[PDB]
Amino acid sequence: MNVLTTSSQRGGKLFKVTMTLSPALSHHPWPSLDTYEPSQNSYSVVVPLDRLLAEMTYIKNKGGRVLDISPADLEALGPPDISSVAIPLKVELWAKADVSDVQAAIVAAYKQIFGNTYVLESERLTSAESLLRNGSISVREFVRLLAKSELYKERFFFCTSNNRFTELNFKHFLGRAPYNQSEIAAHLDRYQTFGYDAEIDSYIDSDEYIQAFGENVVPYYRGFKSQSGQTVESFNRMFKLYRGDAGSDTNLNLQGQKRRVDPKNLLRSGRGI
Amino acid sequence: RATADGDAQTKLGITAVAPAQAVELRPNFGETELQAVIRATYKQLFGNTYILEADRVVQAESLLRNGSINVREFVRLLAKSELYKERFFHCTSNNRFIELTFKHLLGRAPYNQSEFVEHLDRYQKSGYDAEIDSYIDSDEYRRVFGENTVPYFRGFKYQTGQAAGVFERTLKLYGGDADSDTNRNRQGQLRQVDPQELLRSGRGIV
Ligand SMILES: *[C@H](C)[C@H]1/C(=C/c2[nH]c(/C=C3N=C(/C=C4\NC(=O)C(CC)=C4C)C(C)=C\3CCC(=O)O)c(CCC(=O)O)c2C)NC(=O)[C@@H]1C
Ligand SMILES: *[C@H](C)[C@H]1/C(=C/c2[nH]c(/C=C3N=C(/C=C4\NC(=O)C(CC)=C4C)C(C)=C\3CCC(=O)O)c(CCC(=O)O)c2C)NC(=O)[C@@H]1C
Ligand SMILES: *[C@H](C)[C@H]1/C(=C/c2[nH]c(/C=C3N=C(/C=C4\NC(=O)C(CC)=C4C)C(C)=C\3CCC(=O)O)c(CCC(=O)O)c2C)NC(=O)[C@@H]1C
Ligand SMILES: *[C@H](C)[C@H]1/C(=C/c2[nH]c(/C=C3N=C(/C=C4\NC(=O)C(CC)=C4C)C(C)=C\3CCC(=O)O)c(CCC(=O)O)c2C)NC(=O)[C@@H]1C
Ligand SMILES: *[C@H](C)[C@H]1/C(=C/c2[nH]c(/C=C3N=C(/C=C4\NC(=O)C(CC)=C4C)C(C)=C\3CCC(=O)O)c(CCC(=O)O)c2C)NC(=O)[C@@H]1C
Repeated sequence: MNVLTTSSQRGGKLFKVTMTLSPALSHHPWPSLDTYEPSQNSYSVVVPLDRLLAEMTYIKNKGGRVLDISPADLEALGPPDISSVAIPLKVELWAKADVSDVQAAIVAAYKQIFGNTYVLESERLTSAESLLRNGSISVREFVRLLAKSELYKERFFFCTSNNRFTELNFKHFLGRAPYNQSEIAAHLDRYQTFGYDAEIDSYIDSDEYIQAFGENVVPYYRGFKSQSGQTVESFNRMFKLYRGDAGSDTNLNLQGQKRRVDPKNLLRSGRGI
Repeated sequence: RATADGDAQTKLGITAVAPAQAVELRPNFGETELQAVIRATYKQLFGNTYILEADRVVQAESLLRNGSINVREFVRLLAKSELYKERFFHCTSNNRFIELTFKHLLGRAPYNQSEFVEHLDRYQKSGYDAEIDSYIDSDEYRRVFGENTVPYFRGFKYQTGQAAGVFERTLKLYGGDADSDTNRNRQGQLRQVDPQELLRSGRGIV
């Protein structure tokens, strides 16, 4: 929830704690068994640094358990601006492209395909670049080479779970976020039998690709602007998947590869199968 | 004998406080529930002393309206406030204040002499503020009226692990629905609980 002040009147960094409540921790003043109120199964309080230790211990000493703690400065921050992704920009590689224009497509392709993740000079792929610019490879084919590269597997696929790798793929190859568990499930199965290469192909192969940014257009963010057959929740998901500019997908951070889109949110938009 | 059921309470004047009603704020609140809770807190914390229109604290009430603080936090804000401190803290003695805060933040009176030791040393070591917190923070406050419930008198009803001779002690503190502890009465603010009856309940070393 929103926090209204970052700091306590006495100087002190407020932290927002979230817990699963327990009947002991708060109970209705009724007769009969003690129940907490249902709407507050996940309760949230903002505590100064000083009371934080004691508050957390009390929570834990009862049946409570702490879902997460987060500084109230980071919390109570703007939802990310969508200025740059509202209108993506879009890059076309013409045939008979200049030296420069090919460069600019390469950069754009790295940026989108790898998340703000930085790619070092040793990481970059001379061979696949070499193919673009003398012809022979499409933009769409280059993209398929990137998502086949180890660099791609090391970041997105070898650290995290397939369930996260899926949405992580949905973002890189299509602006969209995932819509409905069905999609996540299908990719998981395809991966088990066909294996990693087939899965990657199936995004680039799919009709959304080609119908949008078909060939020779570096893929750009479609989400954040209304798409056909796209549940509304998907639009909110996009805000979880995409945090700001100069926010990335990093294996490098502490517990680097987690799931932005809670599995219960997917189930909202469509549950079945 | 032919005493009524109520009789024993009505003779003492504890008829309203005995099984006191509990006011809870709920997840989404009507404009009236909010204003009930607010009235009940102010009446219980300040000891039915009269709070004018200027004395009220608007911000705390707003935060309580947004949902940004629970009732338990609202209680701490009131308790940690110029207005409270002026009535029950700066004019009295620490012995007098402890028994007041005990009554305000938990309807009982003080169970024994040790309760005065842990709360007086606490105050010298750390602030007033840390002391006040230790009350709301304590498990007994959390166990009853832990969150979203206004504190209510627990005195005058058997509570587990009660000491004997709360009942009488709280009767000294309560003294009727029109009584109110008041900084500003003749002969100032003085303890009602006599110190020899404390020792009457155990007194260990420290
Ligand atoms: C009974 C028909 C089925 C069932 C119920 C069941 N519920 C719990 C635990 C809780 N149920 C609730 C429900 C509410 N709390 C509220 O305040 C309200 C109204 C405002 C409701 C309806 C809550 C919050 C709890 C958890 C905490 C509590 O005790 O209040 C259980 C026990 C769960 C446990 O493992 O502790 C059960 C069994 N489940 C069944 O078996 C039936 C199908
Ligand atoms: C079998 C021992 C028990 C069982 C399994 C079960 N799982 C599902 C459905 C899914 N399982 C997953 C989990 C994963 N996500 C990942 O990334 C990985 C690899 C690290 C796994 C294992 C997912 C995503 C699904 C969703 C659908 C799918 O098939 O992918 C089911 C089907 C039920 C459902 O879809 O609602 C089942 C049965 N559950 C049991 O009953 C067994 C005890
Ligand atoms: C240097 C002054 C300090 C420092 C920096 C540092 N940064 C990273 C990693 C990242 N830094 C960023 C930064 C940005 N992303 C953006 O897009 C922008 C603006 C557009 C910025 C400024 C990002 C995205 C990352 C993550 C990806 C990456 O691999 O860099 C590190 C490395 C973190 C790691 O554990 O690998 C470091 C060291 N840290 C210091 O030591 C200096 C105080
Ligand atoms: C007015 C007709 C006359 C008057 C009255 C008067 N009362 C006070 C102060 C208090 N009056 C009460 C009484 C009540 N509390 C209750 O809940 C009830 C009904 C159940 C009553 C009647 C209390 C508790 C106080 C203290 C309030 C506080 O401490 O804030 C005063 C003010 C005296 C003072 O010094 O505070 C006065 C003037 N007195 C007159 O002169 C009028 C003839
Ligand atoms: C039963 C043998 C006899 C009897 C008992 C009786 N007690 C009450 C009311 C109360 N009893 C207590 C007593 C205690 N408080 C304590 O702290 C302890 C242990 C230290 C005890 C034993 C209290 C506080 C009450 C009042 C509050 C409450 O109800 O919990 C009654 C009811 C009288 C009333 O009007 O409340 C009775 C009947 N009386 C008999 O007739 C028996 C001989």
